[PDB]
Amino acid sequence: DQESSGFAWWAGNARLINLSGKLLGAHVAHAGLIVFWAGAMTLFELAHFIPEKPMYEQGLILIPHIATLGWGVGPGGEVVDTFPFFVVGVVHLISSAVLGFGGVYHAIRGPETLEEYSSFFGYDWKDKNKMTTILGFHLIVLGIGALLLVAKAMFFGGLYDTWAPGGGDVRVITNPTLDPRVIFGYLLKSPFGGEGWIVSVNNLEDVVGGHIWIGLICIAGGIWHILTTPFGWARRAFIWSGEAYLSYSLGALSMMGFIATCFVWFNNTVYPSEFYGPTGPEASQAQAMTFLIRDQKLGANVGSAQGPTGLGKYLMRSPTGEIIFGGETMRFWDFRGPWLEPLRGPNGLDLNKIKNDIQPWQERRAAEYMTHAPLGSLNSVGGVATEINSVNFVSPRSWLATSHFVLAFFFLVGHLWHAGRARAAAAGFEKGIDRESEPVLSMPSLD
Amino acid sequence: AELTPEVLTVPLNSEGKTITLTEKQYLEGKRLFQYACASCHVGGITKTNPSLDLRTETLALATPPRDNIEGLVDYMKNPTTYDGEQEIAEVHPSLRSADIFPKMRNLTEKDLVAIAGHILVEPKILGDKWGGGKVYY
Amino acid sequence: GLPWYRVHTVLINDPGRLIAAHLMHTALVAGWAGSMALYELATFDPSDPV
Amino acid sequence: SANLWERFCNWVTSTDNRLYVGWFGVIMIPTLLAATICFVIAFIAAPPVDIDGIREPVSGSLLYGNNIITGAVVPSSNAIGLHFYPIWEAASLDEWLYNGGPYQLIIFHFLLGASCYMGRQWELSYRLGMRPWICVAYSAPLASAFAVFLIYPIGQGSFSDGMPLGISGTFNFMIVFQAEHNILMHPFHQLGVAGVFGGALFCAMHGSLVTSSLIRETTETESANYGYKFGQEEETYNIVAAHGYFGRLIFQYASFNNSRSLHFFLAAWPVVGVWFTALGISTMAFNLNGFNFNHSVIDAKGNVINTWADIINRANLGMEVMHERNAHNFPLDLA
Amino acid sequence: GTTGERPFSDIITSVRYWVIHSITIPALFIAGWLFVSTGLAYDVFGTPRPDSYYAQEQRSIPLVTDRFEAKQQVETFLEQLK
Amino acid sequence: GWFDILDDWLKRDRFVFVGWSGILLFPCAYLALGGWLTGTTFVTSWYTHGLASSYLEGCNFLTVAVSTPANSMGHSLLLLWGPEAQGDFTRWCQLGGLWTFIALHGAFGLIGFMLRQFEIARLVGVRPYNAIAFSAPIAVFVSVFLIYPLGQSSWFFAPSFGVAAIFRFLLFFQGFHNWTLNPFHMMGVAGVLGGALLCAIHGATVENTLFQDGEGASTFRAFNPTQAEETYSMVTANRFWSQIFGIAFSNKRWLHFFMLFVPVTGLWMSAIGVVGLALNLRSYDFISQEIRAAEDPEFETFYTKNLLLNEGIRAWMAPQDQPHENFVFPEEVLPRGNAL
Ligand code: CLA
Ligand code: CLA
Ligand code: CLA
Ligand code: CLA
Ligand code: CLA
Ligand code: CLA
Ligand code: CLA
Ligand SMILES: [Cl-]
Ligand SMILES: [Fe+2]
Repeated sequence: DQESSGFAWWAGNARLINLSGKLLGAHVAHAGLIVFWAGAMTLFELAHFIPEKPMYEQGLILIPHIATLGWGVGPGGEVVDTFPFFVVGVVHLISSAVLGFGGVYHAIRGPETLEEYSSFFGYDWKDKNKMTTILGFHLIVLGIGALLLVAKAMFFGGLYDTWAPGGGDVRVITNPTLDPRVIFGYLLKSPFGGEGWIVSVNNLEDVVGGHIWIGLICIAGGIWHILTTPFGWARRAFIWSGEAYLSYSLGALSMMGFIATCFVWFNNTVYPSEFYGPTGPEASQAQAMTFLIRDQKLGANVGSAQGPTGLGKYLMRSPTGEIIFGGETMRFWDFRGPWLEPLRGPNGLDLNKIKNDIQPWQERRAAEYMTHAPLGSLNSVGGVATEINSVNFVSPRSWLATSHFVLAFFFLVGHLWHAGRARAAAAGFEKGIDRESEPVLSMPSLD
Repeated sequence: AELTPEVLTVPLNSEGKTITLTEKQYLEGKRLFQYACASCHVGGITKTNPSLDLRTETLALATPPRDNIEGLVDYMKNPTTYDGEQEIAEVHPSLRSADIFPKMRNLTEKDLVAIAGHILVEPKILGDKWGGGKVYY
Repeated sequence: GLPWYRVHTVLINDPGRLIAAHLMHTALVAGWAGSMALYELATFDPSDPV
Repeated sequence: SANLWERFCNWVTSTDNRLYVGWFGVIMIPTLLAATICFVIAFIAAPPVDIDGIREPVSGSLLYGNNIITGAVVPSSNAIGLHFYPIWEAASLDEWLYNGGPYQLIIFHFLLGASCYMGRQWELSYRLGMRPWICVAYSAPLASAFAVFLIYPIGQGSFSDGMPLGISGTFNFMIVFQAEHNILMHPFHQLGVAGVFGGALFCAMHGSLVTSSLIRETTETESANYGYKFGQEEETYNIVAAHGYFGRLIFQYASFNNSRSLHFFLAAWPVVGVWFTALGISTMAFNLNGFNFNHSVIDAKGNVINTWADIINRANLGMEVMHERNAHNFPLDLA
Repeated sequence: GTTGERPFSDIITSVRYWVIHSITIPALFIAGWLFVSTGLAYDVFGTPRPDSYYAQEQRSIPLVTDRFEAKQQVETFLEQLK
Repeated sequence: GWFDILDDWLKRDRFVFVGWSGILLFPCAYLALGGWLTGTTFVTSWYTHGLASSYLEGCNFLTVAVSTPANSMGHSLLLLWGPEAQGDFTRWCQLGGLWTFIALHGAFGLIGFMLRQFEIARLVGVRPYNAIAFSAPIAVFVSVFLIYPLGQSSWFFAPSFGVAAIFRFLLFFQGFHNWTLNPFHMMGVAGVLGGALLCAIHGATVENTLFQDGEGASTFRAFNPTQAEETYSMVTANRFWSQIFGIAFSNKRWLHFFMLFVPVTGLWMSAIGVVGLALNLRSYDFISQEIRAAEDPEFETFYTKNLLLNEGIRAWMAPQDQPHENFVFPEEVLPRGNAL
């Protein structure tokens, strides 16, 4: 049916731009690979998982995702039952076969097109209604999902809250922030130092709360699109074609890929340092903590200690007056964390609490996080590039953040590429300048 | 140029008596040393307090002496300060604090002897390297 | 006409002006030698060969 | 008036402008003028900047003892970190010039404009009926500036760690980088130099091959360039004679005969290679560094047998141990 | 577009080729393997075995210090059971 | 005459053109590549640099290398049958004889290859601008792998053949010669970086200014291997760049010569710079800068900063990088900042 007199081999999948049926097999077979991975990987992780040992020290990135949702963990992120892990893994692994079946089917047996074998499923790219409608369906499916989280947190068990009053623990959220002023407030937050935008969420109430809003707002728009057509501008602005739509979704993922990179790198809440490693700023803070704690025990007065530059070996002031840790760590004075908060006062680090309220669990927490900073090599050798082999480790936060920046990036290229093609495809010159009617040749010379 | 049993002969106790480890214990120790020490004691130093290293001489002038299997083993159960005038098991991994330092839970007396032996065998092989830091890398 | 970097090709087969140029070159090289010497003699200090 | 705004939009988008001020241009042209003007003034008269937040001002402007090679625009303070530092955030300009205020105003405006510059490289291509993707080639050099001016600082937690705006200031960025990340031993950087070396290589390849296989239409004493007229129908070189020669240099099937496949390769190679180098700096901005083969090969007794990988580590320690003299107070360099 | 040589494609596909190379290729492989595994390679290139970098006690390097009497000096380095 | 028959045979159009040049090229070119691949897996650098340098010892593709001879050898050609190795092969290997082997052989291999280009060009009847261009890579190899060490104490300070073994050559040049601050090196990079730009920019400009000569999207097939019309709109390209950059080509003959010039001129300059580094006649410092830095302790530029980095590189590397000097630098003499 389709061969070289369509597209070139290395552009094969573009021969499916107008074969709805087969183009469904791909998406159903593909969606299988994602489920397959998630499942097959979880079991791989668990197969190697050692209970009495930090998750971040075992190269896990899925089991800690489950742990966060309050599953198989307890006090301080202690692993209680590995069954929920095994379950989530096997379930997925199975569904991958189910999806995979349909994929293979729709791509090599079933109808090569849909329009006739059912007008409901068949579609036309330029059919502004079918598009807004299918989009509308998905906008609901995603919307229900957003609530599927709100349910698990409020009814079915909770989530892992590191900020837990009694110290990190699975907690049931029964008071989601629904106040729009607060919720949507985050979006009006700066993305720079301090005000951190979305990544600045620091409590489960907002998380759960925000998700309620999204769940609703999403399904609302899901119905709206089912029951409508793009307006006037909406039509005279965009390009309506199979590629153009892709592109739009490409730039969308890209952007989400960058946001994800910063979330796993900066956020403490939705990415617990107990399961992942300590955040970048958290580890550098911990060093200051560790040594202020040490030397203070040796009889040094941290409050008045003067370092080489005359700035304050252990404690100094931020640009706005607050008391912070000294050293190169002055750049991370925006770090907040369970272990360090009890030492903060209304003006920043309180010289009195620091002087006699430091608790042992904090001293060893700081030591732990200090010796587990997100520094490592490709071949997985934890530490600074000049370190020696022995401690095989690279923070999960480092792995996640890098992988997702690469992906996010290439996707922005993917966007540009498919968007540039769509605009040329539309207007109709994505295959060369018309030898005869060469546009430039009809324009006056600027010379 | 090899790890002869001559090199694996390290002091067992304070009263001069020695013990001879085997290439199996060594490797095993080395593995355990990575599992629960390297994190902070990579290459014989101490990241969270660079003033105290694992040099045999340093362990010799410790109090009590920790430059022998018996010593180091005791330490790994009930750790103390360099003068021994204070127990630090709360902020240092040890058997009496495995609840706080999970990595120490598995560890059995067999394992403790290996780790201790490793600490006394390394400087014998590496020499100055074991004690010092980046200067010797 | 001729590009700037080819102006001297005007001699490729004019033995006369080829000798005439080259004579000028030698003059410059001989000239430089003579005068570079004088520069050194006007600044060299013989007061101590050690 | 057919309608002012309607006209405005027709002028902006007009393909009859000497310089195509596009829609992206409307954002580009102003941002780039701010960046350049501030730069030029900074580089010449700006006062010392306390880059390391340790009250140890580094002067990098001409009027303050610098020359072209040493002079630079110094990065914002480390005390500021990633905080936004616009002029209206300072008690005075004096304070703003001391904390490296100019640096941010420049990097932000440049990166902004340089992006729209890409957006424009699409727009004009659209308005002229030519295929897009040219802007996609320019995505590689841009993605580097981004990596070096924004990605690395975000990752490292401060803009003071971004590459300075100067010759020597750049060498500093490199030497230190190498020490903290061992970049030479990282796959992405290697692909980068492959793309750059390769580029220059191929650039010489094509360049030579083509110019060497030009059809004669010029005199013996007339520039071989004149043998081409702007707006020709047929080709100006024998691409079949070129391939004939190059095919014999190596071997036939290892030679291009399709000008289109040739030129795609010519573009694909460097762009792909630089894309990876940019991803290298952007990846090592989260401390996923190059291979660490320190003390890998050891002998039968346990002795450490050095490799060239170790000799590199010493050179690295020197940089580490000496960079930012007075900025460190603790053992590990985690910032 | 052609020269005397028999088009690779044909050869890499000829059952004759494989009947030959199924023998030849692995032959060379097992040979080279043996070259290393029999310790011969170590002697052909004077390359030290894991237990021949230093003498038991010594921690010094056998650095060749003079050109003309180098070979002689090298031999002496092998003497101290290095 | 046999000669013309010998010729006849050589210049015969085969799959892999031999030619007169081949009599020099292939022997060397193969021995060079062979010697590397050999040493890379079998020969050690223990007796030469106190370094493991082959797979057989445990080195990987990055850490492997054919290291230079000892510093004792001096500039000795180190012939297998020379006073050093004395006909012995194993010794030759341990004395880094394989370096001068690869070096000297490969050197001739590059002569042969350019000659080939020259010879094949002549036959095919095309201009030798491929040969002129290849002078740049020669200059580099000659100046760096020969001229440079010839000015130093010995071959020992020439770049060792290997991946990592080249990275230290870079770091060395920074630390000791402050090479990055050299006007000629800069021109060098300007050519290579700028050359890798012309490559990319011209390629993309062509692919996106093509005429339509087919009905498919994959426009590759749509090309006429047998000349005729320009396959891309040279007229459109001109207008494009003339509006986005302000400047634009308009003479493919010049545009292509430029592409030869830029990277070849670049590499030539970077060579001159190294030829000077042989005599150690480097571009290390700026005197006006040093004098003010001496008298005034508060004067600090990104230049002064760099020099301190060099001091560290030299002090911390020199010991294991120059074994023959039996360096011993007590911990207290080692320059170091605070804490680190
Ligand atoms: C991307 C998802 C997807 C889509 C859009 C389709 C679409 C289609 N499939 Mg199908 N298929 C899929 C996945 C999908 N399939 C998978 C994973 C498999 C493997 C099991 C199959 C196996 C399959 C077969 C064997 C056949 C089809 C056929 C068809 C076509 C006829 C419609 C039909 O089967 O009605 C079915 C009737 C329904 C409308 C009822 C489905 C209700 C189910 C039971 C509930 C689903 C629950 C859901 C997961 C959760 C959503 C709820 C949430 C919103 C709250 C149609 C184009 C037929 C065809 O080729 O005809 C042309 C056909 O023979 N499919
Ligand atoms: C995400 C991965 C993916 C997917 C889902 C598809 C899917 C598809 N491609 Mg495709 N493609 C891909 C990657 C992918 N491609 C890549 C990377 C390339 C570049 C190499 C191509 C190049 C390419 C070309 C050049 C063409 C396609 C075509 C097609 C379509 C027809 C399938 C076909 O020809 O059957 C052929 C059937 C076989 C030879 C049998 C293959 C074996 C099956 C499919 C795998 C079984 C999976 C598993 C082992 C069994 C599970 C069973 C279990 C559930 C019980 C189909 C929609 C064609 C098209 O355009 O449609 C008309 C087409 O011409 N593709
Ligand atoms: C992208 C998301 C992602 C992330 C963040 C991770 C992260 C991690 N994985 Mg992982 N993994 C993933 C996807 C991911 N994986 C997938 C899709 C698979 C299926 C193949 C696996 C299979 C897998 C296994 C089997 C294992 C891990 C392990 C690990 C952990 C150790 C990391 C490692 O050692 O890296 C080292 C890997 C690299 C250095 C390879 C880099 C490859 C890059 C991307 C190539 C780029 C070249 C480029 C594409 C060329 C194209 C150019 C050309 C077109 C011109 C780490 C937490 C290990 C673990 O859990 O042990 C603790 C482990 O055993 N993973
Ligand atoms: C992700 C799923 C999704 C998708 C793909 C769409 C897609 C679409 N919607 Mg839509 N919609 C959704 C969800 C979605 N919607 C939801 C959940 C709701 C309920 C709130 C709506 C409510 C909605 C309405 C009420 C309308 C649409 C319309 C449209 C169409 C035109 C939109 C447009 O022109 O934007 C382009 C918009 C601009 C010109 C303004 C850009 C300014 C942006 C918003 C701010 C800058 C963005 C910035 C970079 C991000 C920073 C974050 C910020 C918070 C600081 C388009 C097909 C319109 C339509 O045609 O209806 C049929 C329309 O009237 N939608
Ligand atoms: C043995 C000495 C020598 C001689 C006699 C020639 C002679 C010639 N060369 Mg030439 N050439 C030489 C060495 C020499 N070259 C070297 C060493 C190189 C490599 C660097 C070249 C590279 C070269 C090229 C690339 C070309 C020639 C060309 C020519 C011919 C035209 C000359 C022309 O008009 O220049 C014009 C001269 C000027 C208007 C510009 C001179 C500007 C210089 C660079 C500034 C330095 C001036 C300074 C005083 C020089 C000090 C001398 C120093 C050696 C001590 C001419 C026959 C050209 C030719 O073939 O035309 C078809 C041509 O294209 N030569
Ligand atoms: C009347 C003849 C004459 C005499 C006697 C001298 C004498 C002298 N000149 Mg001189 N000179 C002359 C003409 C003369 N010059 C001319 C015409 C010029 C312009 C071209 C110069 C330009 C000149 C300069 C620029 C310099 C001198 C210098 C000197 C002095 C140093 C001599 C030196 O070491 O030479 C060195 C001799 C050689 C370069 C060796 C030449 C051998 C070549 C390499 C072989 C050529 C290849 C050959 C054809 C192969 C065939 C040989 C066959 C037998 C196998 C010396 C006093 C130097 C001085 O100190 O300043 C005052 C100096 O710098 N001269
Ligand atoms: C034709 C290509 C070629 C070339 C140019 C070279 C060149 C070289 N090889 Mg070589 N080599 C080649 C092929 C080639 N090789 C091949 C195919 C092999 C594998 C068998 C080798 C194996 C090899 C080894 C193992 C070594 C070299 C070495 C060398 C270098 C020094 C050797 C020397 O002193 O030559 C001397 C030059 C001659 C013998 C030419 C003499 C020609 C005249 C006309 C003949 C006169 C003969 C007559 C008896 C003399 C009468 C005079 C009377 C007074 C006695 C030199 C660069 C050595 C080296 O790399 O050291 C670092 C080295 O050890 N090569
Ligand atoms: Cl510095
Ligand atoms: Fe071209």
